[PDB]
This record gives sequence, C-alpha cells and structure tokens, in this order.
Amino acid sequence: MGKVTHSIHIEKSDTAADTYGFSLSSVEEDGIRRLYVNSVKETGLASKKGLKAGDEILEINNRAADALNSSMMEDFFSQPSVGLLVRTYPE
Amino acid sequence: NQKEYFF
Repeated sequence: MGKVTHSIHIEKSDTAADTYGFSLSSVEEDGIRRLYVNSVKETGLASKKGLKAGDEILEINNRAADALNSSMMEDFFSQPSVGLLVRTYPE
Repeated sequence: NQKEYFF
C-alpha cells in the first residue's frame, strides 16, 4: 500500500503552450505494457494538475495502458483535452 | 520494447 489512484483531466485551453510538458517511459513486463511518468516540466500544465515523476499511468481516456498504442496516444494528446487515471504516492 | 513519449 501507500499508493493512491486518482483521475486527472487536463485541457490545452489554459496555456499558450500546445503541449502538456511531461514525458512517459513505456516498458513491457510479463507481456503487459506499463507507462510511467519519466519527467514533468516544473512550469507545465501537467505539473499544475499534480503529475509527478515516478507516477504510473493506469488509463488514458478510460483505456488501459496495455490497450493503448502510439498513434492512439499521439491523437489523444493533440486533442483539446485528455483524461488520465494515475497511480501515485501522496505528498 | 522500451519506448518513450513526449506530450
């Protein structure tokens, strides 16, 4: 335990920027792909919404991480908004 | 199959 799960909705209409300011690493463990937050721009929108390095992305737009692919993801993050299910440590 | 994405 120690980990908490919460939903995040981020919208591009808040910033002059067209990007959210974070990076993800993708890795396959025992046939299943997991997504982790690699870095978060301190001044970016993702940081503003509480995303942190080391967080795990469980879902994007209600789709499990292992069921996403790259073209699907590039599409979702170029849209005006996107929803995330994130597993994180408090603080 | 370690990929990385920037968003």
